[PDB]
Amino acid sequence: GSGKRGLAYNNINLLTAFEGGPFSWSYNWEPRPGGYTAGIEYVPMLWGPRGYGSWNADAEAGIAAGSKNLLAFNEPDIASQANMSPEAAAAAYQKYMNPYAARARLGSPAVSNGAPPKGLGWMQGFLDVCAGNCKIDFLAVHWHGPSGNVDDFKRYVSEAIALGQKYGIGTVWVTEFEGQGDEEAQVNFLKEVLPWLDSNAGVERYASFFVDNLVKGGALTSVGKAYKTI
Ligand SMILES: OC[C@H]1O[C@@H](O[C@@H]2[C@@H](O)[C@H](O)O[C@H](CO)[C@H]2O)[C@H](O)[C@@H](O)[C@@H]1O
Repeated sequence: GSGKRGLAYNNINLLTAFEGGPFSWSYNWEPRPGGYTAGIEYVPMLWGPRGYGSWNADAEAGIAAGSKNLLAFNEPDIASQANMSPEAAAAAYQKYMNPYAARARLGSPAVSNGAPPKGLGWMQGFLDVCAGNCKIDFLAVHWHGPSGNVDDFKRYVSEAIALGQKYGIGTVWVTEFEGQGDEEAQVNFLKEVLPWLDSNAGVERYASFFVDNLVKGGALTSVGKAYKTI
């Protein structure tokens, strides 16, 4: 396909269901892959402050095993996720992500689609505290909501692209998106947004949320099959 489509996983043993599809890349919300999967670029994630102790080793290991991208904190805007102030994330990004910029493309912390001061509000606060000192190759963003809200998904992704552009960051990865409903509604959502993302110059990569919901009893669900085939 486009080369944009990724596999976001928990159970590594479910990636096999997707073997041969138009998938370039994977991530697992962890700094280490939990094994090896041939033919796919694994992208390590510095999920939050619990990861600081191992991160330099984890990043070097990922670079040596062929990773060319690194992701920063997972939903620092959400207190049940990485739970970090914009100021804290800007300092930690400069400490833990910037040193890898010569050898890996670096993704921003990934924000939710919450209203300000969460979501892209948080992201703008983070890009303000960075003050040009964070080496950011792309913004990472998340959108979850009903399958009928395509309009709101596109609105959110366009808003993220525009925000990146105000701070000299050309492109985004949509590292989680989920058009929610029954399997039929989920497939209709993918039929609408997958082509839209594939032709969007602003979006480098994306991952429908997520491999372990798209696989039941070893088999792609109708939603997993649409993710493989659209
Ligand atoms: O199990 C590995 C890591 O899983 C994390 O949960 C992920 C969320 O952060 C994310 O937004 O959703 C995915 C899929 O539901 C979750 O795997 C934990 O919060 C980490 O503690 C955990 O190490």
